[PDB]
Amino acid sequence: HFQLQWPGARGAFVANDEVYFCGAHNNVTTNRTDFPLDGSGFVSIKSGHAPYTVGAIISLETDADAWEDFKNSSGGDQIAIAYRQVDNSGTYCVPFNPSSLNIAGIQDGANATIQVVYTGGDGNLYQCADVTFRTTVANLNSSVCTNSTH
Ligand SMILES: *[C@@H]1O[C@H](CO)[C@@H](O)[C@H](O)[C@H]1NC(C)=O
Ligand SMILES: *[C@@H]1O[C@H](CO)[C@@H](O)[C@H](O)[C@H]1NC(C)=O
Ligand SMILES: *[C@@H]1O[C@H](CO)[C@@H](O)[C@H](O)[C@H]1NC(C)=O
Ligand SMILES: *[C@@H]1O[C@H](CO)[C@@H](O)[C@H](O)[C@H]1NC(C)=O
Ligand SMILES: [Cu+2]
Repeated sequence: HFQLQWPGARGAFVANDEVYFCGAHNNVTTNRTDFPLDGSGFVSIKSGHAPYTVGAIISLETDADAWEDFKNSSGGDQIAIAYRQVDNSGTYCVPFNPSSLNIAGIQDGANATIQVVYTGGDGNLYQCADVTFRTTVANLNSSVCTNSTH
């Protein structure tokens, strides 16, 4: 199982609810995190076990409350973060530059939902972060952006 460190999840982490869409927080929230476009962006999670595979899909819908909001115009998932296998438990953090994606809608002031997709042997698990993309974000704390190793 995993928890978003940053940007923060829509709602409280409930382990048994991670099998549901957006961790059973299906409705979009208004308390969005500001997320920088200038390349200082990241996504940090915490996993209780390894190995696991993890990636992320994205919606540019303000009201992201269904799977279909995370599909592109050809009907596949809008992959914001490529799937990869992670071999260490604890913290795992990937740089994320929304600018790099091949999607109209990604600009300063734009709303999005990042849904992390995880499989570590105990289900297909999900958590969602509601963000607003900004040109820059000052005082963006990066301490949580480490990779634990053994
Ligand atoms: C947004 O507010 C909800 C409801 O109180 C809370 O559960 C969640 O942690 C908040 N999200 C962030 C990113 O602060
Ligand atoms: C972005 O989301 C906020 C809620 O936090 C909302 O007030 C605003 O209208 C949204 N932007 C658009 C263009 O829908
Ligand atoms: C939609 O996303 C899928 C990956 O899930 C990809 O095969 C397809 O090229 C994408 N469509 C685009 C980029 O318009
Ligand atoms: C964590 O590992 C991934 C590759 O698995 C890498 O992209 C990322 O930069 C690493 N994070 C840090 C903070 O080193
Ligand atoms: Cu688990």
